Amino acid sequence: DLSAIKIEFSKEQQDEFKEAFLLYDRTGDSKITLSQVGDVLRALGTNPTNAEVKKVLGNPSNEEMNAKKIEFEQFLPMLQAISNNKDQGTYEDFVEGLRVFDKEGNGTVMGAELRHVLATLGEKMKEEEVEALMAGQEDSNGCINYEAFVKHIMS
Amino acid sequence: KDADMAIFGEAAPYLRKSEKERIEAQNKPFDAKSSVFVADPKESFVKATVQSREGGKVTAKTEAGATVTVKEDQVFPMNPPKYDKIEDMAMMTHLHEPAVLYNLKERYAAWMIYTYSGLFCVTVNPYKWLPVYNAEVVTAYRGKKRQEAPPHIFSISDNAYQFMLTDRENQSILITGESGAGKTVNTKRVIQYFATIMQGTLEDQIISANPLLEAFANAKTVRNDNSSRFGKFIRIHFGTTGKLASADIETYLLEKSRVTFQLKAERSYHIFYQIMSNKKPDLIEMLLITTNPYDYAFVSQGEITVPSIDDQEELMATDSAIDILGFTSDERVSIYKLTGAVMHYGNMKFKQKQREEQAEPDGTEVADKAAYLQSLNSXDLLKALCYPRVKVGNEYVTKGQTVQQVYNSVGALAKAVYEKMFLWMVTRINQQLDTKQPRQYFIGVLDIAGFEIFDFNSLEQLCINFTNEKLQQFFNHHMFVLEQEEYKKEGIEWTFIDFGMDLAACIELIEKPMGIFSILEEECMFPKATDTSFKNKLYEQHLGKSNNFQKPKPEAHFSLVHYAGTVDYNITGWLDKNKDPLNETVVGLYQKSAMKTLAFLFTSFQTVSALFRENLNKLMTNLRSTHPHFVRCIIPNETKTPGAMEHELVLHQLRCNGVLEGIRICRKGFPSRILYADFKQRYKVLNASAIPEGQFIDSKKASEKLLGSIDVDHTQYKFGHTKVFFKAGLLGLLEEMRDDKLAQLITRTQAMCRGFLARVEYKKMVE
Ligand SMILES: Cc1cc2c(s1)N=C1N(c3ccc(N4CCOCC4)cc3)CC[C@@]1(O)C2=O
Ligand SMILES: Nc1ncnc2c1ncn2[C@@H]1O[C@H](COP(=O)(O)OP(=O)(O)O)[C@@H](O)[C@H]1O
Ligand code: VO4
Ligand SMILES: [Mg+2]
Repeated sequence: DLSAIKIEFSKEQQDEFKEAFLLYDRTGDSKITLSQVGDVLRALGTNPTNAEVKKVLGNPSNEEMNAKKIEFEQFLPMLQAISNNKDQGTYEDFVEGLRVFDKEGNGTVMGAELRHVLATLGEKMKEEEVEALMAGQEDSNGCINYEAFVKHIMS
Repeated sequence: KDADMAIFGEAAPYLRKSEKERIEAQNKPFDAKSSVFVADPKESFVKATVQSREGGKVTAKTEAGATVTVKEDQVFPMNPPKYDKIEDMAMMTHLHEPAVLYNLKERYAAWMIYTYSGLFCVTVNPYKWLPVYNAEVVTAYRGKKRQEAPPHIFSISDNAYQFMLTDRENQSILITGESGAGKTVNTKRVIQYFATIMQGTLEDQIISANPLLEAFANAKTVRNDNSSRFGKFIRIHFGTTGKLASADIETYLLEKSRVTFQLKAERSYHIFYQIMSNKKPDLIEMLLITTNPYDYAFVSQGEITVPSIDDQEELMATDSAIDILGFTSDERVSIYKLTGAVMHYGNMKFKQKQREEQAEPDGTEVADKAAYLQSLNSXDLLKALCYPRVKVGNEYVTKGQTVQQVYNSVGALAKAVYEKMFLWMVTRINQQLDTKQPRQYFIGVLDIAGFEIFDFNSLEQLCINFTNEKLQQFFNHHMFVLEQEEYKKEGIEWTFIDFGMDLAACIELIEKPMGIFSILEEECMFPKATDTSFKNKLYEQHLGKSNNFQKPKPEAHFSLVHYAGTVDYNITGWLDKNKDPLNETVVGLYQKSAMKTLAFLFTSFQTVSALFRENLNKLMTNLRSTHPHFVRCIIPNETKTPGAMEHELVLHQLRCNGVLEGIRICRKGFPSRILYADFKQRYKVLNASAIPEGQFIDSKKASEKLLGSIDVDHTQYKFGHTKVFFKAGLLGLLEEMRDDKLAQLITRTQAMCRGFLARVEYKKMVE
């Protein structure tokens, strides 16, 4: 499974990923806890779901995420597998998904409607995480241009 | 998806089977060549396992362990377990009588009373209240497409509403069935659905209009304890956006005869028994009556009590409906008082004067009560009955009246007061429902009196059964004629098929000139005409000349072969029933009454049946200009027993309704059609890259490109001029893919958000 992953990243890329991975080391053992794996995969440019992250780690329990650690050499093929699993979602696919909540005609969904979707549907996001995404997004009256919101998260 | 059904609450197990049962059905083994239905003398059809096939016969062992042998033509293929309790019978691999019978039977056994049949819905009466009509269920059905939710009357209502906005067209919901099938209950549920979504608001008033009219127009019959004795068409008006603006009720002929006559096993209108139930003792006092119905001749000729009805609780419901509807205190009193006067009229006695045939009162005590209730002088009332005026401007020239003529006139007056009061209540309800809001479209719900066969069938039963025939023919024309023309109109390749669903033979016999009503109406204009001369004319030009007009073999005068069975009719008093004469001298007293409501009731065709035919013709014409939605009600047994199903009775109903024929046209045709603009708008989500924003492709071309880019059977759809037509089930598949794609895009948008936040945090770590 991880042994079967062939590494495609260039030598230069691998060294940069190691430097980035080590910024997450909080104890000086050159390792990160499994709970930080998602943040490092994302920092490096991938957009895996929490389900995809759990799947590469070999579906560990919620306790094993906080207690078990990982070395760069073991994380590297995981990053390759996530990168190969090409997170298919195109810009137009995301605006069509959000267009469903229009209610009105214009290209704008309401403030609390988008918050409810991100925090209660799919892979439920934390309240504080949703607030961070709304970084000056709601216009006056309390509405968000969903087309502009998709560009913002994809930036 | 037991999580998806949690929105229905306690109703979930009654609308759709558990996810565990669905998974068990998917994994249940099945040998297609040995699992069969076999024709049975006792049960009509039974499930069985083939033991031997030889010499053109099949020996099979039934579920009950019995061994049965039939010819190969009486063996029907069984559908596999995944099709058990299927929500749309047009989706079964095999469509035949046992398959439809057993699907309805098995769904009914789990208390799932609604089932789709292609373009229409079938419902089998549970005779018990199920928790499928809660406010929580109304909420759960709002906005859902027919494929998105279990079959239900609420889904038919919502779907009709959706069609109204998308096609900018008036809709109608036509609920079919014989007496006691469930038309009134389903009509009230349609009203409940649209209303939910001191004097009350328009919503409370639409709901309350029914219990009031049911007190005065519904009665216990051998086939139904709450039989509708009048038909109604309720229009629910909506504005351009789709806001509930107004409503109106139209009622057709009320069965006036029931006010003064009842067969042995039936009652008169509920109201009489509700009043005498003594729940409101003040009403007894006000009306000058007793609590014993036997004391009133007009309303005690049959039954008096009904085990299923609490006449006390129903009086509270009637009185409460009058309050919500906003009738004045005086109007409310007048309603009860006039009802009381009707009861008293029946008890008035008359006798011949000595050496004469002329009538004269046989005591005046009863007449005194009735005149008090009507605010009339009792001596004037009795003189007008016995000595009516010949001319208008002359009170001295009067005609005599025999005792029988007076009794007949008294009956006619009591019926006229009752009927006119019933029509005035409808007028009043309509004034309350007319909010004066702007209205663009409407959804009409039709609730007629259903097909009935009694031991004695009179002119009332002929008109009721004819109305049912006309409505069955409306379903036939819509399903098997207009539907095929719709394919040709849209340019779809279609070769016409003759389904042989046409009731013109019986309809012509009844309504064509020189038909039954034409002969009856013709005989009404001859004062020398008798019941026998009418019977003779009917025989002379219809017996042996029309296959639907027969003589009864084993009393009745003629038999008609209706769509739902052969009915024996009796023509006694049809000439008298078809004319509406009143004592004009008594009418003059009502017009001068101090009781403002009675004076108002008495301040265009030559016969009653001509008016009936015109009301019927106007209704059918109106329905033609709407998009109809059919609900076919079915009684499972003839004993009001919850859960019990007599196989031959159900099969009989399925056959005469044309249920299997209707499913066949939905299987051969394209029962689902979407406008290109609406298709592109709804299903772009499935493959947004197929229709990129940069191209300025029109709605029709975008739909072609989109359907051609997804994993769908490309033979299950055809392109019309303005709409894409789908074979049954394709919309369900597109809807299922849409639900999946929208779920994935939310998690993928969340994954992007998670990525974004992790990369902004990573950017801070770098600095
Ligand atoms: C579109 C229509 C619906 C519809 C019509 S019409 N007609 C009706 N009913 C009726 C018809 C005729 C007579 N009459 C005709 C004259 O000789 C006596 C019986 C009495 C009642 C009783 C039930 C009913 O309202 C109904 O359901
Ligand atoms: N959906 C239903 N749920 C429960 N009972 C029903 C339902 N539909 C009909 N019934 C039973 O059948 C009776 C007669 O139904 P109703 O609609 O009045 O028949 P009709 O079509 O003659 O009006 C009801 O009073 C009730 O006892
Ligand atoms: O009892 V019915 O509403 O079918 O006339
Ligand atoms: Mg009814």
